[PDB]
Amino acid sequence: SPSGSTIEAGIAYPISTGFDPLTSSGASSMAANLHIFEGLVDLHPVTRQPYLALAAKEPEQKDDLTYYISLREGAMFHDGSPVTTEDVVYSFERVLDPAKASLFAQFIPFIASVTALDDNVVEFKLKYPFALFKERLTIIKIVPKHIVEAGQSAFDAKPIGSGPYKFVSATKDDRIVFEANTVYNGHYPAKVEKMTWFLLSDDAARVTAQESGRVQAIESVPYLDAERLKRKNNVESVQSFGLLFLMFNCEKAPFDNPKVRQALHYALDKQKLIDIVFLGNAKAATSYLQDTHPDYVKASSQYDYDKAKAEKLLAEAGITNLTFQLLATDHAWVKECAPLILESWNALSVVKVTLQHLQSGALYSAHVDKGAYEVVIAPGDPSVFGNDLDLLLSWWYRGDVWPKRRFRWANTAEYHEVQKLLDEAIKNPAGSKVAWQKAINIIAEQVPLYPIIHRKLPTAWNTKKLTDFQPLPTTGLSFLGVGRT
Ligand SMILES: CC(=O)N[C@H]1[C@H]([C@H](O)[C@H](O)CO)O[C@](O)(C(=O)O)C[C@@H]1O
Repeated sequence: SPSGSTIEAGIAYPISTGFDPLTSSGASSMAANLHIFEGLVDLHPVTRQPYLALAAKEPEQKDDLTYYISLREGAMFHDGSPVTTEDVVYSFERVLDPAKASLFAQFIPFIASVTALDDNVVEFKLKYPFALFKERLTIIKIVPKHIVEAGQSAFDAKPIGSGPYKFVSATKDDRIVFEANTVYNGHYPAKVEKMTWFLLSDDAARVTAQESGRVQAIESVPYLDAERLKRKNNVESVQSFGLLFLMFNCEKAPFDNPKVRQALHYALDKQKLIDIVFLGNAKAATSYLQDTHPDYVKASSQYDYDKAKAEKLLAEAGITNLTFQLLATDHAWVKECAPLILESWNALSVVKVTLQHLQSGALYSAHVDKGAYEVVIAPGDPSVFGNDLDLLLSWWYRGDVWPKRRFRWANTAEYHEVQKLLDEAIKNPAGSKVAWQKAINIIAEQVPLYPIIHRKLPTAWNTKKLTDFQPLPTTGLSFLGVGRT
C-alpha cells in the first residue's frame, strides 16, 4: 500500500547526463531509469537474473534468428497513454540509427530489424544467432514515441516511462524525486508513495545523512567510515567490475605512442593507491575483468609498479621533456587518487604533469568528446547493463562511441583487429573464449583505456527501516521490491 510512507536515499554520483535512455550513461541517471523505465525483459539489479517486464510472456523464439515478443496487457506510460508496439519499434530503431548518436547501439549489434506485427506483437530479426538476446533487452528501455518526438531535450530532462516510479523532479546538487506509478502492473510495484534521492557526492555529507536518519540507505560508503556506520546500520561490500580507468587521447602526440601509455602505467604505484585511498578494498588490475569474474583470464601484459621500466620505455620513445595535463573527475575518491598518480609521474626524469578536476558531465562534453584533452582518470562501470564478457568489452571497445569519438584509437590496425575479434566471439560462439582473450591481450598491451584498479563496492542501509533492500554489485541503488517497515 504505497500511501503514507516514503523512502529517502543518499546517491553518490551527481547528475552528469540526462535521463533519455538513448544517451543516459551517468550512474545516477541509469539508477533512476531502473525505476522510471522498463525494457521488454529486465535484469534484476541485485541478482542480474532476467525477469519479464513489458513482455507479457517469454519471448517466442521461432528460429535462431527470429523472436516474437508480446506486450503486457494494460501497460501504460506515466502520461496515461498505452504502451504500443510502435513505441517498442521506435525505441530500438532510434538506438540503432547512427544519426541519433546513441551511446548504446554497441550492445545490440546482432539486431537486424524490429517490426510491429500488430498492436500486441513485435518481431525481432537477428543478423546471426545470439544466445543472450533476452538478457540484452534490459538495455533498450521502451520510450513513448509521442513524447520523445515532441522534444528530445525536454524528455531528457523530464523522462516519461512505464516503470513503477514516475519522475517528479531533478535538481542538480540537491535531489531526484519520484512518486509511485499507480497504474504499473508489472512484477515490482512501488511500495512507497514518494521516494527522494538526495544527491550527496560529498563523502562526509553522505555518511552523516545515513547516521542522522535523514536517509535509509547510501551508495558508495567511504571506506574510512564503514566501521562506525556498522554500529547502527548494515554495511556490505560487494565484489564489482566497477573500476578506475586511465584513458589516453590516442591521436595526440605523444600519447599516440603505445610505449608512452605503457610507461605511465608502469610508473604508477598501485599498492600505495590501494593502501592509502581504498584501505585494501581494491586490487590492481591484472586483466580487463576483475579476478572474481567468472570469465576472468589474466592478461599477458601486466603493469606492476616499475619506475625503471617506465624510464626505459620513455627513453625508447624519444621522450626527453614531456609536459602534459591530467584531467580527472570530481568523485571524492578520484580526487584522492589524482595527487598520488601525479607524484608518481612527476618523479619520472622526463615528465612533468599538472592536474585539472572537472565534473563528469563537463569532462565529457567539453573535453573528451571534442578530443580537447590528453589523459583522463575517471570511474566506469558498464556492469550496470549486464555482466557478460561481450557486453563489458563492447561498452568501451566495440564501434565508435568510445574508440573513435573519445579515446581516438580507431585508426590503428590494433583497433581493427579488436573489432574482428569481438565480432568473431559473438558470431562464432564456439571460439569466444579464445577470441575474447586475444582481444583483451591486444587491449592490455595497447592500453588506450585500461583499468588501474577494480574496487569492492560497499553500501549501507538500516534494516529496521527498509524491507527487502539489497546492495548492488554495480553503481546505483535499487528500490525495486523495497518497502518501509
Ligand atoms: C556505464 C558507465 O560506466 N557510466 C559511467 C559514466 C560514463 O563514463 C559517462 O557518462 C560517459 O559516458 O560516468 C559516470 O557517471 C561518472 O563519471 O560520474 C560513472 C559511470 O559509471
